Amino acid sequence: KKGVSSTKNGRDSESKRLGAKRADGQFVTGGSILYRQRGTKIYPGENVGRGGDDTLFAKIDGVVKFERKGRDKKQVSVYAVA
Amino acid sequence: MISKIDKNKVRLKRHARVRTNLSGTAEKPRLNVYRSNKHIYAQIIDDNKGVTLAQASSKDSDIATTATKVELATKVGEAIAKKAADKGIKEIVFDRGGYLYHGRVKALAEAARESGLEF
Amino acid sequence: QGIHPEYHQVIFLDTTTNFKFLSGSTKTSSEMMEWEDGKEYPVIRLDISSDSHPFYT
Amino acid sequence: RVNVTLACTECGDRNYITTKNKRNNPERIEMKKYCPRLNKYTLHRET
Amino acid sequence: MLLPKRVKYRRQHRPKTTGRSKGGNYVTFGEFGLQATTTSWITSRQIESARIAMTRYMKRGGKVWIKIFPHTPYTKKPLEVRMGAGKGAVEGWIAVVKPGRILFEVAGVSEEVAREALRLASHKLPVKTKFVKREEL
Amino acid sequence: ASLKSIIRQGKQTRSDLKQLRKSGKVPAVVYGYGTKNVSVKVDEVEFIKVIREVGRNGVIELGVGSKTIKVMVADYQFDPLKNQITHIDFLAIN
Amino acid sequence: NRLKEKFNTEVTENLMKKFNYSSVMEVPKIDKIVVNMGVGDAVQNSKVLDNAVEELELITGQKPLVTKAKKSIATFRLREGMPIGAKVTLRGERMYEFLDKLISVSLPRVRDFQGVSKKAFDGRGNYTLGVKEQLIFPEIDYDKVSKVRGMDIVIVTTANTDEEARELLANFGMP
RNA sequence: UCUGGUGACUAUAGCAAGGAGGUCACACCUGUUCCCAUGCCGAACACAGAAGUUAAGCUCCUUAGCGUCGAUGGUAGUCGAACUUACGUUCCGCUAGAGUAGAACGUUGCCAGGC
RNA sequence: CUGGGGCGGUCGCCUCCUAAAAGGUAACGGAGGCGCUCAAAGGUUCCCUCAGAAUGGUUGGAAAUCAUUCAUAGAGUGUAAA
RNA sequence: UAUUGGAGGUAGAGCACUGUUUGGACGAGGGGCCGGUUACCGAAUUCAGACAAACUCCGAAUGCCAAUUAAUUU
Repeated sequence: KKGVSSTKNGRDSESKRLGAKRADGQFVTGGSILYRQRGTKIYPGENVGRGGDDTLFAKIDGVVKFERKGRDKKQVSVYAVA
Repeated sequence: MISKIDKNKVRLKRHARVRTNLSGTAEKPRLNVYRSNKHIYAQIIDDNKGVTLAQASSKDSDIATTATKVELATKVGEAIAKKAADKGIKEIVFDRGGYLYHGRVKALAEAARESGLEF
Repeated sequence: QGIHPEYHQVIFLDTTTNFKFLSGSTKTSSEMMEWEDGKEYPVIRLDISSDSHPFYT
Repeated sequence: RVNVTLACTECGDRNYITTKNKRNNPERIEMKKYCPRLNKYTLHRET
Repeated sequence: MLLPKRVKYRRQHRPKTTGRSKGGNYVTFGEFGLQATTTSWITSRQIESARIAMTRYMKRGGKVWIKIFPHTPYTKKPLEVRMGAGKGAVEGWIAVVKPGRILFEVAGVSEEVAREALRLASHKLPVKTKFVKREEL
Repeated sequence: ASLKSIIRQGKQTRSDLKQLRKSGKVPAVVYGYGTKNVSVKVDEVEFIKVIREVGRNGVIELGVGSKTIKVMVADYQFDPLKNQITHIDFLAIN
Repeated sequence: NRLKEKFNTEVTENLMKKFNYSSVMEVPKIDKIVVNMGVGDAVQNSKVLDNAVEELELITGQKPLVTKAKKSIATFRLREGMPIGAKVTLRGERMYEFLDKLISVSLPRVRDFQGVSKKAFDGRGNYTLGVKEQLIFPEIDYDKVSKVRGMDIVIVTTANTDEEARELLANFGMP
């Protein structure tokens, strides 16, 4: 088994299950996380809030819709009619 | 060499930075203020539909007269309050435009609170 | 402004043209309390600004 | 940096805990906080 | 055309050698040129060597442009070692060629001389080649 | 400068496009002022003769149906290995 | 106010037809002057800041401001935010009386040749002159001072470029 | 469509260059007595005014020089299949990016006075 | 644990790539950090915009400070990286 | 599976950023010298080229999440 040859990079962290958590078109209850992120890949929109961890959660019950903000950003919305 | 500017562009940069939380709904509409070198305007607007529900200005002949500008603001505020009470608007969100709440904008605000608008 | 120091438009009444069109913190005794110029010190007493230039001597 | 326990100068209760540096603040850090016994904001001190 | 003066990361995943030339498929600087028809990794010692051959023949007459630069480093493990224990150290610098890539350009010299020079370069080189002229029309 | 061309149809698959090229025919399109986006194909050997006859730029008569279109080459595609022309773009001046 | 009177009787008069302008709002007007002391090596000193702090509040009539260093510089000890220099801004009548009190004191002490200044510019209309405390003080003698520096000054004008700063150098000065 | 507010839209919306203009609205302006204005400036900010002035900010019109938008067709890649061990081949879908034509010197709700 | 043991290295956390455009994913694979710090580097209210570059200059090691038009942030964000 | 709606940055491309690079313009700094000239050399600024797991102005195929909903199955 070789001998003394050793490497200084065998370390990593535990991945965080970030990304999307709900899709366009499903009924989310209020509080449902829609998109765990870092920084702002998606800003909150209508009836959506920003956690301390940049998490996005619905304010109220309703359907979820991802949309465009300006030329190159995205927000999120929730609408209650159900 | 330096270039002087009109004070409105800067005003409307700060405007966008305050309109960020202040948005008029039907229940709680937004009262804007547009101060000119000689006049002051005011509109009650629901931003959820983009409709002005009431308006008043120092040019409006009912209010136009000879005063100290702070004094006609005290009249623009009073008028906006009346027009809103007719439509049924009690609670409003005062948007100070991008003007420091002081002098004229203050005068107008105080005047609307002293006449009815609950803000 | 605010706590700004003193500076007054004094009459620099020099013997060379009496160029009393200056100002300063030279709040000295008004030896010449004139009215055409400031009733202040003629703190300028002798100079060549109005008398001897290297170009216009 | 050291841990700190803040106690109600009225009640006496050690109600809160936090952290201070013993060189930057070499004193009993004092701060108004809620004594849930007295239902109010009394001054709290490190001890 | 030997080595990159500095690279950020020096032990890089080896290059893909499957597909077609991303670019450099035309004579831009020269009059006659030389493109490849297979793919191989071309090392710095081979480029240097094909160059000396080409330019000895032209007898310092006309100009040359090398179109391939050895960017990728490659590693080789030390001799008689077992599997594992890290990645080896850099042994040379390479630049992948794939069918189509022009490897050498020439100008300011007659056509037959250029063809002979590029021929002599082709044999010091590990990839099948082809003689080409400045595309026009 | 009197080249002709034949019209191709919708949905020419990969196989159809690659077979044309084996029969010595190159595919092309025309556009610009005075016409619409018509997709045509021309015989390669012939096109080359016209280009060496007129050069890079030339107000060329182009045969489509019955109408001749004053047209010049906007720009073109080539296969460096297996020397063969691939797609010609044409703009009309008129 | 003194040169302001001159302006509205002579500069407005002469400059208005020296170059053709339609309105009188198209006319070059001096806006202000920044009087930054510049930089003296107060790394081991902190007293010379006050020599200059008291110089400027006496030279002009207003307390100066010590703009500390922006970036951290080697050679001299200027760490991020080292206090150095002092820049006063003259906007109102003071711009005028102080300007006047400059031409009316320049010749005795400047000891200049052809004209006081020449092509000392930045190319766009500003002076960038640096006087080693020569003409500056009638009010207070060289006798009560200790350090030597060059007060840096430029010209803030509605004018366009230094070519125009020359025609407004015909404002009593010496081009 | 004027003119000034105030939403809405991926700059097709913008930058520049040129040309106009003031319909009393806008500015620039003119001052510090006041509320106020600071650190470091009446600049700004606030305020009190209107003698001025279209000069600029602004608005309207021109122009694709720049930025932006951008197909058709072809190409690369690739899902599936059938060959096959080739730095592969074929068939069938999907189908870029770059580039080319071109688009484009914005539309636009509401409110108030205009006409 | 270990491409047989031994010797050398490693062991828990965070970041990145490998990772095949959800998530996840291994090797003694490729790179780095952590075992803290801040009574303001926290809360809130009101204000303000940057690095560099030349048209440059009292200094000018060049660029210290100061000036002026461009600066899409090329700067800053207590620290590793995203 | 058919039809909508969406998150994400791989293949491919590209050089707008971090870099890595080959030729050609163009003026200039320490410096060949007397601050110097000219060569250059360290870059500024361009035009044409290219390279990338830990580059991205871009960006598929397919996978994945879900639907007012259909059709076939279990």
